[PDB]
Amino acid sequence: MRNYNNFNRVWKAPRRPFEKERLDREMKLCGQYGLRCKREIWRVNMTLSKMRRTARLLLTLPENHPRRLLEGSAIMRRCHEYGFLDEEKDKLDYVLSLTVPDILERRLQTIVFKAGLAKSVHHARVLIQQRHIAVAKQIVTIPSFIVRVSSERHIAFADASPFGNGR
Amino acid sequence: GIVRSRLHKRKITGGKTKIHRKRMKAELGRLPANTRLGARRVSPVRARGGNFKIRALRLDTGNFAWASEAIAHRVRLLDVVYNATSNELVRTKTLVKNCIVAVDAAPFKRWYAKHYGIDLSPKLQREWTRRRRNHRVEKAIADQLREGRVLARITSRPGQSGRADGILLEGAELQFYLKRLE
Amino acid sequence: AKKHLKRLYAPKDWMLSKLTGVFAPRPRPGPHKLRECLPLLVIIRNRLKYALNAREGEMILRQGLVHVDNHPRRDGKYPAGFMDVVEIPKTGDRFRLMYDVKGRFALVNLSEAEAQIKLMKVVNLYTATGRVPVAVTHDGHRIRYPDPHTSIGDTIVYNVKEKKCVDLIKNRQGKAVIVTGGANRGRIGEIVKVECHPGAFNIAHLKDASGAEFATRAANIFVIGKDLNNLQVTVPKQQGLRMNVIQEREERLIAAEARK
Amino acid sequence: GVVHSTKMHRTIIIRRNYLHFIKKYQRYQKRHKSLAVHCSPAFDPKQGDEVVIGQCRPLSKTIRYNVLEVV
RNA sequence: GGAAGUCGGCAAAAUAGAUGCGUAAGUUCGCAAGAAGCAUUGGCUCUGAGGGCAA
RNA sequence: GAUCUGGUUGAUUCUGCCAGUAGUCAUAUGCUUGUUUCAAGGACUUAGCCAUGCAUGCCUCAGAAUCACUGCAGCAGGAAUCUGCGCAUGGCUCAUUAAAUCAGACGUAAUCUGCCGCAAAAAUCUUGCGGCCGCAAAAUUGGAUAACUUGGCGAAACGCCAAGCUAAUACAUGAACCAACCGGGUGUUCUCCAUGAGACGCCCAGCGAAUGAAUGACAGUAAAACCAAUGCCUUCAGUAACACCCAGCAGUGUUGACUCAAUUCAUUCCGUGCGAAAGCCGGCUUCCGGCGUCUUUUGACGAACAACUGCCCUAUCAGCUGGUGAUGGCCGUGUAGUGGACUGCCAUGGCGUUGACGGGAGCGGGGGAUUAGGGUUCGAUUCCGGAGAGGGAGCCUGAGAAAUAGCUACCACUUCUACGGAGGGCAGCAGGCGCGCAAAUUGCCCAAUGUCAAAACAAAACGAUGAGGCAGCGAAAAGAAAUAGAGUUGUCUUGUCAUUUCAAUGGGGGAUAUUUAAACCCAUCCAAUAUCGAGUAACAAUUGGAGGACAAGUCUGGUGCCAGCACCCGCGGUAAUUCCAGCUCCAAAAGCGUAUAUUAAUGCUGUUGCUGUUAAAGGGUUCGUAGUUGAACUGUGGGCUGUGCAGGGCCCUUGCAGCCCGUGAAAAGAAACAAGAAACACGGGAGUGGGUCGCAUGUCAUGCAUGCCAGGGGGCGUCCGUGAUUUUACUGUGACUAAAGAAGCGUGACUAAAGCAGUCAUUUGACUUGAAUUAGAAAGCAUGGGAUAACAAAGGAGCAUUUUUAAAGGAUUGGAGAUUAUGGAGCUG
RNA sequence: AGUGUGGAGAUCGAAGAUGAUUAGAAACCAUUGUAGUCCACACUGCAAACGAUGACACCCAUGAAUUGGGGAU
Ligand SMILES: [K+]
Ligand SMILES: [K+]
Ligand SMILES: [Mg+2]
Ligand SMILES: [Mg+2]
Ligand SMILES: [Mg+2]
Ligand SMILES: [Mg+2]
Ligand SMILES: [Mg+2]
Ligand SMILES: [Mg+2]
Ligand SMILES: [Mg+2]
Ligand SMILES: [Mg+2]
Ligand SMILES: [Mg+2]
Ligand SMILES: [Mg+2]
Ligand SMILES: [Mg+2]
Ligand SMILES: [Mg+2]
Ligand SMILES: [Mg+2]
Ligand SMILES: [Mg+2]
Ligand SMILES: [Mg+2]
Ligand SMILES: [Mg+2]
Ligand SMILES: [Mg+2]
Ligand SMILES: [Mg+2]
Ligand SMILES: [Mg+2]
Ligand SMILES: [Mg+2]
Ligand SMILES: [Mg+2]
Ligand SMILES: [Mg+2]
Ligand SMILES: [Mg+2]
Ligand SMILES: [Mg+2]
Ligand SMILES: [Mg+2]
Ligand SMILES: [Mg+2]
Ligand SMILES: [Mg+2]
Ligand SMILES: [Mg+2]
Ligand SMILES: [Mg+2]
Ligand SMILES: [Mg+2]
Ligand SMILES: [Mg+2]
Ligand SMILES: [Mg+2]
Ligand SMILES: [Mg+2]
Ligand SMILES: [Mg+2]
Ligand SMILES: [Mg+2]
Ligand SMILES: [Mg+2]
Ligand SMILES: [Mg+2]
Ligand SMILES: [Mg+2]
Ligand SMILES: [Mg+2]
Ligand SMILES: [Mg+2]
Ligand SMILES: [Mg+2]
Ligand SMILES: [Mg+2]
Ligand SMILES: [Mg+2]
Ligand code: NA
Ligand code: NA
Ligand code: NA
Ligand code: NA
Ligand code: NA
Repeated sequence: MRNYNNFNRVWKAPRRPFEKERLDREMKLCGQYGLRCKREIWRVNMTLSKMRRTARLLLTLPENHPRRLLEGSAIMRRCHEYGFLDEEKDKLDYVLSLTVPDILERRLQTIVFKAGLAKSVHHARVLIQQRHIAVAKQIVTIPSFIVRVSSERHIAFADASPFGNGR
Repeated sequence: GIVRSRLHKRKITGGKTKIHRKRMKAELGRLPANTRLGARRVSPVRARGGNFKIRALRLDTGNFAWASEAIAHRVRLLDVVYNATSNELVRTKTLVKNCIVAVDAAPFKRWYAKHYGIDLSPKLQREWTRRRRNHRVEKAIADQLREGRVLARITSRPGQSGRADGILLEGAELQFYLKRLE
Repeated sequence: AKKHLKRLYAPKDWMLSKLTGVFAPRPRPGPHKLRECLPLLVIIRNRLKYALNAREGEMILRQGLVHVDNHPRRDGKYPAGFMDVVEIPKTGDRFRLMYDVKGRFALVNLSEAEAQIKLMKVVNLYTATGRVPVAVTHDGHRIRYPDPHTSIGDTIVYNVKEKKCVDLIKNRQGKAVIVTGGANRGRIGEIVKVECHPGAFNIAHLKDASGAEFATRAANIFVIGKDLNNLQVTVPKQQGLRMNVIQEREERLIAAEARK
Repeated sequence: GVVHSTKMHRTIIIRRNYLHFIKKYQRYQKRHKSLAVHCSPAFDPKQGDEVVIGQCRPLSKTIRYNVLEVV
């Protein structure tokens, strides 16, 4: 009653519940990135769909439309900041080519694994959940934390963790 | 109670309005004064905003203007002789705006004498000569003044203001009402 | 009559959060319209932060510490809109209520002998009993003997301490105006032409410093000086110059990067 | 508006014909409104004449406009 | 009280003029119809409407 | 992500539905459930019925205290009661409702408006003292009534009498001089002139209201006479007016437009308006502050009314309205005000197949769901608008109510009683009973947000608030996220396996504490000298399935067309891939089934975008009225230079300057061109009549005033008068358009759903921090464009030269108004 | 086809009659026969009222024909 705090969904189910190729591809993504359920892949799917829909809407406009100049710049900035796109490519058309592993690569679980602090993505998951990982000295316990390119050099074991400077 | 709203009226299509609210105080009407001629009796009506309307039930004196001489006088009303709405109101002696009444004429005669020295100090005689130079009383007026009753038209609303004021009938309007009264 | 004001229904420029409470202080009748005002409680609590909540705001205001146009105002629901001078002598801060280029309320700091003057736009002229001409201003002031050249739409520069007229700024081509309503509120420009549409809203065609052209209804322009160079009032930082959105975003990004 | 009837004393009926757009079908509809207008004896409009009218205070149950000019 | 009387409402009671409003099934479309029903009419004192002859 | 698959045949290709599939802040129900964040929550059925309790009161320096009240030694608190304000807001619900309500956009010049802002105010014969007069002056006004006391009545009653006291800022009354300016009417009153002029006497002359009469401007003709009065020079040029004491104390309100603002004159309020509250409190007898209140006024907050475009289905609803108001007129009445709102009288109107009238379902929007697009659908419910308080209708008070935790009555129900009587209104909060498929605690609190109010906070001294907030219950829905990580030996490069080793961590238990109004949650920690805990990590994950659609067994037992399954196709009749079970496997997973709706799937409602020979579907044939739709045509602009894979001196691009930009006809004028043009004319037109330290006028004058580019011709601004006429639609711009919600910028609230915050500095502060931007039908407003169109008119024989001069005829200066005539400009021949 | 009023009434022929066939045969077949069938006037308004194909307008390949009107030899 008279409460105006917003909320929304972040994922959607596939239209076809049993496609063998989709099911196999998702099980592969789960095994290789160490996910708990298909909802994580579907969350990435919704994020990618929203970004791609924005890019299509922007590309339909003439190149010097002020909305294109503003929002294309913003979306390129975000993609470069989070490492979804390589900093070399800077056109609006490269967002359309983004794939699910491109976003999954920037998860804190995958990043911790690729940085050598963990023996596997499964080790990385439990390492993050147990407060042993800090990003710029801030303990991050969320494996789905999307790491900016600027924060990649500040990922170390937490000071309070027994693997850092803690008891 | 009495309402002034349009809800009870038929639509122009002839269909019936389906009312879905009770009647409001802000659209009320009140019972008419039906002011009659007689010794003064007025009843205040508290109106919207806290202001007071004066509802006159009986009146017998009015402030009546002689427009051509640009003056006015407080005079006794003698009879109401014509009403355009219905001659039932002439019969009931009802005072409403634009009804024709007969007012006492003697004050207008006395003012006529004081202002012109005519009955139908040297400096005042100088003034009397200064006037009358382009002045000619009407025959239709002066004839009425001699018999002591002038026809006048009520200009106020006795149901609203509590006053039966008016103006003396002159000219084509006086001829119009004189024709209708014979 | 409505005594309450829902927070969602309150004007957006008051910067009241939708989650902080159900209600907002309903402005009382007074000098300014409630859709075009900034209540004293809002000023003292949300804008100046001298009070942390409404109770402290009442403690501050009921003591008469806050002066509007040289008079102490003890009501947190006092309207206190455009061009008003607010003074709190105990802390020494003094300012004029203005519109910034984004159209929000701005508290432009004033010096003494600048706070003794306020500009008032004439909205009506009528004759009072005794054949006394009276000018009604946008602030609800009724000035009893204005300059005989005063017209509806002109500006009266007014000494609030002495309660006296000082000068008159007529509404003519080439004059400096500020927009007080609509999409262009807060922009400073020059009157280039005012087309008259009798029985309709007259449209004033304006031109800012950078040569950007814009228009608005004649009711929304406020003469503030003879030229954009010499204004009779101090104006907020941006000087009424609307900035490109792309340019604004880029400059903000670069400045933030420089800060880090 | 166009004058539609002159049967009343000092009052005329006018028609305002216009096209109403239906968004779904991207097409227009012919529609008309009818307004009772007070006509001063200063004008003598006939059926089919064009008139300029101006809004005034209520003059009767339906009349809200006055004939201002007859084309 | 109200058909319990009587073979049977027989007898009696009842309804009532004029005017306005209103009037079902059915129907050979003519009616049914005065269907059924509702209301009003006194006395006084006035007001309005409805004409003819002549210059 | 602009997507389909199973079922009709022996097989095939169709049509077509059925079934499948995904979503729903979309409800219910079943099974299941460790952690945390964010949230809906008796709308659907019964606008059904309700026990109990609480929901609206307010006092400080500043209205009234002799409590027989308290503390102190008169001061200070101060129960009660009177007085002033509020209780018309908020909260709840969605029953009614289709020229109603509502959205956007307009009006009120048709009106009312307490509280709030800024202002205004010179009416008024009062009081005390001697005998109506005299004197005098800081006005020392009068009767009541509460609380209280006494007697009490009554079963009771948010029921009552009667006598005593006594206050107010309650109520009533009432203030001369000080004290102005201005005007009108008048004396058989005096001077003074020849009918003027001046004094003096008295009758009035305030705000607001009523009637009447005037003002509330002018703005397309330039000049000289005469009579009368009056101004001037002297004994007719200049000149606002004004017959002195103010020689400029309004000759000038506003609008788009006013019978409005305001002013003058006359008459009237007054029997229902107008105090300096005859008020209160502070500083220093003296002044100077802060409040409080009457009347007038206008702008703010509102109220009420009107309606430009839009708004479901139904013709097995075709006519609707007009005794007795239907549509319009006239004079009234009533209202705050307009109005058939209403009386009387007149006239026949008004509406309708572009769907009236009637019937049905619905409160309307902001918005939600779904969506390539176009669409379909939902919207009781947080914001805005409307409406109601069991049903109906009346009403008082009040600025505002047709009020309901106000009154009055009736109808239903219904409570107490001593039987005399007296009461009630949860669609407020909580909670019952019923109804149902269907929806929480008779909890804590005013800390936050606000409202009211005589009110800052605090000091003997804490305003009320079920509005609101907080917690409880709560798998509606939404976000994040456990149920393990690394190994060793062998077994069988991996990978399963029996082990047998390490660490790690929450769930949980606690706390120096933190949070919170207090609690509870979240965070922080398991020493800082000094702080618990996993190995079947038993701290043990489920719900549906495994023939096809559709991911996953041709396993093993049981049953034997039974039991059962199966949304559809089908399975089961003794070797069941389908039932009942075990095992194993599959899908989603702290969730997962089922039912009913609804969106997509659906080009199976088709504008985009369907079908009609035989699958459903062209009327038997014509005629025909609204309706829809409807053929061409008024129209290639030209020269000059340079530049281009131009192409077979020309045309064609690109680009700069020329055109009277078809012919004609020339600094001016003529032809087209103009209404946004042209011809006139207005200082009351324009920041003085626009762009082009001395002199002069007069000087009884804040004349302390005014001029110091003349003049011509042009260009302009404002306002008025007279003259040809062009719209709509579309399209481009611009303006006007609540938040919440949708997009979107920025920002590591640990992430995210969110939110509009926060960030940075060796530290009393920067960032003169941020809180960008959009879209949001249709109608409405201004304006550019003229190709496609529409509306209107016409129907081509009612279709008709520019000037010059001349003769003939029939408003302005002049000293200003007046009067009175010449003299013209301006009309036909 | 059917209806009403007048007329007509040769043929054929719903109803009906009789004879066959047949398990039965209310049928098919045979012989008959009423109403009808035909006309005037007035109704009815239905057909596989069919091209199961609405009306108007434009473009559209080839050969032999056919009905009416024109033109040339
Ligand atoms: K209420
Ligand atoms: K709660
Ligand atoms: Mg019997
Ligand atoms: Mg018997
Ligand atoms: Mg009998
Ligand atoms: Mg019948
Ligand atoms: Mg009968
Ligand atoms: Mg009868
Ligand atoms: Mg088959
Ligand atoms: Mg077969
Ligand atoms: Mg509810
Ligand atoms: Mg209910
Ligand atoms: Mg006190
Ligand atoms: Mg309310
Ligand atoms: Mg509720
Ligand atoms: Mg006024
Ligand atoms: Mg009417
Ligand atoms: Mg309903
Ligand atoms: Mg709703
Ligand atoms: Mg509401
Ligand atoms: Mg109500
Ligand atoms: Mg109820
Ligand atoms: Mg009530
Ligand atoms: Mg209640
Ligand atoms: Mg008793
Ligand atoms: Mg009741
Ligand atoms: Mg309740
Ligand atoms: Mg309810
Ligand atoms: Mg409740
Ligand atoms: Mg439930
Ligand atoms: Mg509540
Ligand atoms: Mg078996
Ligand atoms: Mg078996
Ligand atoms: Mg089988
Ligand atoms: Mg089809
Ligand atoms: Mg067909
Ligand atoms: Mg077919
Ligand atoms: Mg067929
Ligand atoms: Mg037919
Ligand atoms: Mg035809
Ligand atoms: Mg036949
Ligand atoms: Mg025959
Ligand atoms: Mg035969
Ligand atoms: Mg056979
Ligand atoms: Mg035979
Ligand atoms: Na006074
Ligand atoms: Na009237
Ligand atoms: Na099985
Ligand atoms: Na089963
Ligand atoms: Na056929």
